[PDB]
Amino acid sequence: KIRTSPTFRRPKTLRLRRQPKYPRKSAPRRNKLDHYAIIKFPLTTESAMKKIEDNNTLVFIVDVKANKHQIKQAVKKLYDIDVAKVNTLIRPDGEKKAYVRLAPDYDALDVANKIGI
Amino acid sequence: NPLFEKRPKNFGIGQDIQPKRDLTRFVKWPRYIRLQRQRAILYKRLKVPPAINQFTQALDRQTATQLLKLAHKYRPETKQEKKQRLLARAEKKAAGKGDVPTKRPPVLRAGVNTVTTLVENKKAQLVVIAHDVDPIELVVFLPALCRKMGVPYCIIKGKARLGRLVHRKTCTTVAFTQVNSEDKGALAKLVEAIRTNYNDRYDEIRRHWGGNVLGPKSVARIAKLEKAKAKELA
Amino acid sequence: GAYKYIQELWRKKQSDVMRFLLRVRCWQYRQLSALHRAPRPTRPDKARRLGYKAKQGYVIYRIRVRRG
Amino acid sequence: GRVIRGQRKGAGSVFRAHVKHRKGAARLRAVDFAERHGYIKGIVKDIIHDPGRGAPLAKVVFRDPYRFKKRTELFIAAEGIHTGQFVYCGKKAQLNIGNVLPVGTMPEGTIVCCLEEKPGDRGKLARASGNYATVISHNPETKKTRVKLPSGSKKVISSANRAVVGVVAGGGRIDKPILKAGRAYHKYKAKRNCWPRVRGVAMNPVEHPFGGGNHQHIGKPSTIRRDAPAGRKVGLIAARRTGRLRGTKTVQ
RNA sequence: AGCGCCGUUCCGAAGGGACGGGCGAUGGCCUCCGUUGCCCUCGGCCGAUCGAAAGGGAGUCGGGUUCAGAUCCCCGAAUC
RNA sequence: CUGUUUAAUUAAAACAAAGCAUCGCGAAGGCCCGCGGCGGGUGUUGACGCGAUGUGAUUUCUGCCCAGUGCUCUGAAUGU
RNA sequence: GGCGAGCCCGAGGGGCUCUCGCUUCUGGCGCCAAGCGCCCGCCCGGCCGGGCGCGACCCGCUCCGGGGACAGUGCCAGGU
Ligand SMILES: [Mg+2]
Ligand SMILES: [Mg+2]
Ligand SMILES: [Mg+2]
Ligand SMILES: [Mg+2]
Ligand SMILES: [Mg+2]
Ligand SMILES: [Mg+2]
Ligand SMILES: [Mg+2]
Ligand SMILES: [Mg+2]
Ligand SMILES: [Mg+2]
Ligand SMILES: [Mg+2]
Ligand SMILES: [Mg+2]
Ligand SMILES: [Mg+2]
Ligand SMILES: [Mg+2]
Ligand SMILES: [Mg+2]
Ligand SMILES: [Mg+2]
Ligand SMILES: [Mg+2]
Ligand SMILES: [Mg+2]
Ligand SMILES: [Mg+2]
Repeated sequence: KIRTSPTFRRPKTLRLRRQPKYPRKSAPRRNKLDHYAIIKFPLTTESAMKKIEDNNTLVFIVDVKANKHQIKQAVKKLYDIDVAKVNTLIRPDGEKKAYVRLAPDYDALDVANKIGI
Repeated sequence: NPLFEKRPKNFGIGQDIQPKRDLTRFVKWPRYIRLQRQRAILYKRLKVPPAINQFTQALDRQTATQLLKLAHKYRPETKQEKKQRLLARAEKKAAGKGDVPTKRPPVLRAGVNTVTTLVENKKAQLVVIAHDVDPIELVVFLPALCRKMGVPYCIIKGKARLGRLVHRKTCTTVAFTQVNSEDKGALAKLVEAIRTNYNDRYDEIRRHWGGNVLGPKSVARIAKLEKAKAKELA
Repeated sequence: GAYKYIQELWRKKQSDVMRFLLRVRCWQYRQLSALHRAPRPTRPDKARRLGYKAKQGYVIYRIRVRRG
Repeated sequence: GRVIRGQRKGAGSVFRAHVKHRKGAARLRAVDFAERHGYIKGIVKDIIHDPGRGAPLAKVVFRDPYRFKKRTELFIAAEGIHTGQFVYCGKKAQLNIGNVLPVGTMPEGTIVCCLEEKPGDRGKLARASGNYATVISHNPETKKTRVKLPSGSKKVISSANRAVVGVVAGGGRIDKPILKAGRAYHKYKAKRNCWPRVRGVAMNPVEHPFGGGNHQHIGKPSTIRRDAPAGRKVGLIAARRTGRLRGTKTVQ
């Protein structure tokens, strides 16, 4: 060893990967936010209803924890229809209002008739 | 052979850059490094008292190796061989139904309390004292005490080197009280040279003040001024 | 057997053998930090008569305070 | 009473130096192998106006003999250098304007500026605009040297410390009257909050030890000793004389 | 004494990164790629982090649309 | 002179102000803050500077007093 | 170390005593070693691929300087 630099620093030493002897919360904390708990309501106001005919677009009320990718997955995994894109806003009462544009193949009127509204 | 020129560099001041030199003496060491180095230099600068300058005056390497060849075979039993002697002695006494098959084990005592008791009651033949005891108050009574009680003592370098014969890290002291048949002449041969070194020269050693050694730069400066004094006189 | 000699050598602490060790240790402890962990006591008997039995779990701190 | 105007400077709430727009502290090279055993070349890149400083500030670039890299330092611009003049610094460096070199090389009568008190603190003495120290009376053994400071103090210093040769550029700066309040306002707005100095006579008795009373008069002797505590040292501070001057100063 | 205070480089072993090379291991189409461990070489940090809905900061504009939106919805054309 | 002030009674002859002087200090320093550490501020500064006062453009002038009261220098000079 | 000058004896030589040295017209460029010399797997006396020392002197107890048993800090005492 011929120590060139005037500064003396630490040697890069060995740091162990953590390998515990027991799990520390007994279980995976289960996902409370699954697909039936993401999407609360469909919405039957007249302004939201007008978008169904005129824009091929559905309106839902979502809990505020869920983001746009999870809404885009949940609408597919419940209603078996594609998602063009998703706009969201926070409705000033407190919930999240999510507009979901469907694919051009599908029909918002048929999906409204088959979810009941 | 065709092109293959020499391209020398010139490492003068004000031109082509310096290469990487050794830089051992100039690296900014951390705190504990500088502490132990200034600790050694502070021992060398100050006037150490004669009770503790006795250490750094110790037994040489050849006689230390001969003493260790003596003490290597008086090894106290560590856990495996103590377990072996206990279980095997219990098995043989349970088989042969004997009372006292164990004749005499001669073994060396260690530890400062176990040494000092034997030196007070005059059982010790030879006291081995380690050099490197960092609280020196743990030792500094022992040379004058062994001097009064007549037991010869030898200062040997390396307190870890006493640990490898006692199956432990630090040992600080080794007592010799009891010898075998063959080892008596070797032990007396050791005790003669040890009494020549330590005990009979105790009144000599007790008045030496060790250390008081100035820094070599300052010693070189005073010696250069002494040559200047020689230039003034002659 | 020997802790009596330890205690008596530490007892008359103004003599010339001990005050050198005391001065070296004062410089040594001043150059370090304010609170740290010594691996082993520097007064073994005096720490032992306060309850230090050298086994697994008895820690020795060295600590520094300002006078006045 | 209330705290006087003098004691608020120690707080540093609104009396710090307005230190944003400044470029850097004007230091010499930290002394190393080359400046003690030879000389090393340097280019001045430019000079700039260091704000709050009357001296112009030169930006001299150096070559670093250890790492393949150019280093940039900030010297006080000696009078008469210009962008493209080489600056030579080191022990045996030749003596011209701008060449910072130790005082042991220069003969007595040399007129320098921007020197070190103790060898290796990168310039303390004689740094203001238009000033110079003067080097006299070398002792060969026990390397010390007398210098005249711009006040008149004759100081003995070590001979291993370094100084740039010439005068600090920007002399004659006090030759123009500021002549209106606004330019003084811009000057002290560049430096620090110390303008509108109220006459400790004019201010009120809980605010200064002088003022108050029906007339604007002090009423106390205006020379106050140095053993006097804080808040008291107003007016003349331990004046060994007063009145209008006479002689030169003649203080030994 | 103390909740703590001072302090922002000062009295600190304050980088867990990469280039190639070598030894070794694992896995995929074990062709050959992809990981991981060790070692060598290199690497000023003028210091964590915070601080601007007017400073710095890549990239969207036009037409139409509602009882309430608009450079966001639609139509069409672009760009990072 | 321009400027500023007692917001909720004063706008001035007051205040500052450039100019004129005066004093401390060569960094182990001055003048300050701080309960504390050689902790801060002036200072990323160094006598054409920092700090503390007086007077108040220019023009012409700055007389006389060290008794009092301060301030300062000096010497174990010699009383306390 | 003489490309050196010295101050001597001196036929060369001695080191008596040393001085330090490889950049001063110019807004350039400079790193990650050329060369040397040993050792390996590699081709019948050869070819390819690696390593180590000299280049860059050795030893030594503080990083280098400047102060220093003072200044400073703790307590006590007297002036202010
Ligand atoms: Mg332990
Ligand atoms: Mg004024
Ligand atoms: Mg005024
Ligand atoms: Mg008033
Ligand atoms: Mg008052
Ligand atoms: Mg009157
Ligand atoms: Mg931010
Ligand atoms: Mg903005
Ligand atoms: Mg439009
Ligand atoms: Mg609107
Ligand atoms: Mg105001
Ligand atoms: Mg009014
Ligand atoms: Mg200061
Ligand atoms: Mg006038
Ligand atoms: Mg008068
Ligand atoms: Mg008098
Ligand atoms: Mg020193
Ligand atoms: Mg001295």
